[PDB]
Amino acid sequence: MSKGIVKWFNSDKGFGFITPEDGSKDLFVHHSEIQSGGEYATLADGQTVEYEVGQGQKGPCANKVVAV
Repeated sequence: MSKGIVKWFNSDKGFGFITPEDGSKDLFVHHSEIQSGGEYATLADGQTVEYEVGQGQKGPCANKVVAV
């Protein structure tokens, strides 16, 4: 449901940081955590994606990354 804009995505590192649309603090996003039928999905700096915020011990994370 929720969706924001990726501050920067680096597949080489295997992770990136996203900037919440609502203005919330950046959330950790991993390449392997993406959820899409296609295997050619790519991400970069400013890439718009859809994600769910789920609290964690270190803090909330973003899962089910869908390219849009």
